[PDB]
Amino acid sequence: DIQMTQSPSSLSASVGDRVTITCQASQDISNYFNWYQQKPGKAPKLLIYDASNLETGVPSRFSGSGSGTDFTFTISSLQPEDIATYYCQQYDNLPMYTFGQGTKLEIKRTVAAPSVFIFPPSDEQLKSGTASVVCLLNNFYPREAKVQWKVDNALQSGNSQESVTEQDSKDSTYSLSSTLTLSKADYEKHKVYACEVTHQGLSSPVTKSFNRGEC
Amino acid sequence: FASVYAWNRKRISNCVADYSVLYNSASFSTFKCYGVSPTKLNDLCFTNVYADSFVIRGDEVRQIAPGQTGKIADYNYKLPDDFTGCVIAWNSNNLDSKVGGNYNYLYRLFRKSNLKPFERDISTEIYQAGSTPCNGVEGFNCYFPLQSYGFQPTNGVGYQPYRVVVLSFELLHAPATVCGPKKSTNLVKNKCVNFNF
Amino acid sequence: EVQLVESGGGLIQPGGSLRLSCAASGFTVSSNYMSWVRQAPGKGLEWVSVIYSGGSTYYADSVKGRFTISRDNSKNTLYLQMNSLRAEDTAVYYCAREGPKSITGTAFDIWGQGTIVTVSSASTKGPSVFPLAPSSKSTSGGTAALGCLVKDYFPEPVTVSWNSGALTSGVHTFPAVLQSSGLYSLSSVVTVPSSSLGTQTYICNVNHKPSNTKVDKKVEPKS
Amino acid sequence: EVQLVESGGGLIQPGGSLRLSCAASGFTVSSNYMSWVRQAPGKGLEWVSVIYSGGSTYYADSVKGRFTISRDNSKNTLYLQMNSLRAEDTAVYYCAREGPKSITGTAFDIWGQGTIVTVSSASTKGPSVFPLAPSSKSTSGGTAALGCLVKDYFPEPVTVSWNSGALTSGVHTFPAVLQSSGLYSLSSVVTVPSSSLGTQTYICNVNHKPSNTKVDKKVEPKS
Repeated sequence: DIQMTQSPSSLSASVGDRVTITCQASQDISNYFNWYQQKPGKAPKLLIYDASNLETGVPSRFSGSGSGTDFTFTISSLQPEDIATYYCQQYDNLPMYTFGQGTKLEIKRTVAAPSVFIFPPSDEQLKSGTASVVCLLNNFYPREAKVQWKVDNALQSGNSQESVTEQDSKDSTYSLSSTLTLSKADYEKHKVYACEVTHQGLSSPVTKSFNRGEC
Repeated sequence: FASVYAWNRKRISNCVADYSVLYNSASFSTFKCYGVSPTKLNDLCFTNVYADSFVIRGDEVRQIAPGQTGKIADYNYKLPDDFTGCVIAWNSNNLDSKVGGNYNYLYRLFRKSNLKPFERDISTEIYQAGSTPCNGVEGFNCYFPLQSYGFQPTNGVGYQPYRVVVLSFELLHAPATVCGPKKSTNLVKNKCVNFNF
Repeated sequence: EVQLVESGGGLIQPGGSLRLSCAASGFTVSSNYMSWVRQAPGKGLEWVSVIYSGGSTYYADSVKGRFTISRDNSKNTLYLQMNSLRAEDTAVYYCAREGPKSITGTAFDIWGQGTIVTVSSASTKGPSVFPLAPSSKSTSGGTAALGCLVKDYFPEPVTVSWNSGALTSGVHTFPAVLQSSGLYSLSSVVTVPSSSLGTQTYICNVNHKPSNTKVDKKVEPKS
Repeated sequence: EVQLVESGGGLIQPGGSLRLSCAASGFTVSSNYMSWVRQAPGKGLEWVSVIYSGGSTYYADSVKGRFTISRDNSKNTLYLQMNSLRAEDTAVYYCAREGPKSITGTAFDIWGQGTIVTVSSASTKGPSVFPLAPSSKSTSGGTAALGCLVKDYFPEPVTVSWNSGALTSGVHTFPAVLQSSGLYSLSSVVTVPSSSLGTQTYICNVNHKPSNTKVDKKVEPKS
């Protein structure tokens, strides 16, 4: 068989630059090689095929080359309208179509601090017998943010979960949601719920907090 | 040689066929015999031998066999399910592949229905995939039906051109025809001998 | 003007026999090279199967002997007859047409936006929804954020919209999280000018497609 | 250090093909005499089947021709391949190892705590829960009783615990009752010092295993 390895996985793209992902293979092929682009969420599209010959709808960027073992995909820069995943396909007379892994891309936007917001549990949920305490971090470049929950000033470990959004196609920021989960019983045992966010755009960490049971 | 979508067809006839010069030539990368094992060919007689010739990729030689599927055996060249002859194939990278790509070797990649065995189709009508009629012009779901191997000398094996010859021995209902040589010894004299003339 | 929608997905136990219905528009599926391609969550793509337009079938050799392809040439539907799972086939399944775009070479040129198939049993369950109110702890200057928390559901594909799909500014649904209980949970939040805390309509429309749950919840500032 | 758990049960219509998975630990099931024993509700025990450790099979002659035993010697699971019911096989099904404990004589010496199998169709349904509050009509001197009423469910095996399994004093779940509607119902009650009416936590944890229902209900004195 033939397996193709894509070396540079999810590099960093700066606006106004160039980028060259690179893939090679086993025993050599010739122009039976298509590059695909899958956006974060959608279906993949084809934009190269054969080796070059851009696709009707792709802009003046996105050039490709190489024809015997090594193939190089090149962009005149890193348009914020990217941050997708780029695969490589080969095929053979016999049924088969080995997709190579793929990369990502990314961007290097200016330092933006998050808007922080803490949400207490809704009265409906406390009936059910459980308390979710959500803390939101809105728009922000460096994703290396820290969310420290504190309950009555005790740092809380092991009852939270986070998730983060894909880098935004408009302003190239991230957004993060951390959920702290408690029982109704344990919730009703403490007063101050706090969420302390650390981030490069903050000179010192920001804490948003509420006091259980204060309209 | 001849294309894969319009193979040739030579009808070998009354002659003295010596399949040993073939069988032992060691220049063939593939020599499979189906109806009859190879060493017993130079000891049998049929009515007609047909020889079909064409050129395919390297890894498409496994579809020239009774009961296969794929773009070649589906609609380029189909072998019946009780084949009798033998299939011979050898690599020909230096003759058929040329720098810049040899775009003279085509194959058919779209057809309405798979071929009957030993059936041949050299038409060039615009295929119609979707329901929309085509009216002889290309477009979405209206495709030209022939593609071309672009052979190039720096291709990995399994993409280099192989030449194939399919011998098919048939036996209609005539009185006889081609058979293998008749090895003969020396005639002795003046001794009680057991002879066959 | 050429998108194929596949009907299927839903959960299932290891050993099921679910089959998927890829229905196409704009071209005949009895004259093209239709093919199936899946990809696991957080993994690379992988070919599954293809059918030629004369009847032949091929399989990806890891899923051979357990999968079947068929088509309806009078209904323009492409069938992936799947059975006898092994509970690693949890993936998103795409359809693709395989069409030439050169004098030499062919390609996948139109796709079908994918459908989720999951397996593990653990039955299914509907989501529980709470509104996360806009608050001064979320308010900062000109804007304030409010959202909806939809939690505790198994059947992975779930959607929450804002005002029947009206607000597209600031609306951001975060990736669902898988708890130790085995059920998913997520929260979708949107920012809106702080002058507009309660003023306009902000109703999250929760739809659960494997089940048939549809609930609209209004988010208002804290009492 | 030798208990085998059987996966199966659940309801079913007359004519089904449910099979049960008795998975063992601590010994090979390809070298022992594993056997199946059932017993009807409110009846005596009855032997079902056995397999010898060379491949032979035997059946109880009332269930012969419809039952099958098999084992996985690389997974240590024992299979009761059952099919084509007759709706008298509603019973609790036990596994047992048949091992000698003498110079002459053999015995069943380790068991598997049983799994319920029911049949009649009538589909299934989830329980409806109410809290029965502690009251002065239930209060007498030093103690007062409170509980949880879990009613209207078909799939017989249902459980209610108190405070995630914390309280074991006074907790008494009464046998479920079968109504004319065809659905079961039960109520579990626990007594607790009358000084402690609302003071501590008393939450009944209702779990329905054939379905996937899990609800915690708090019981508090009457308003």
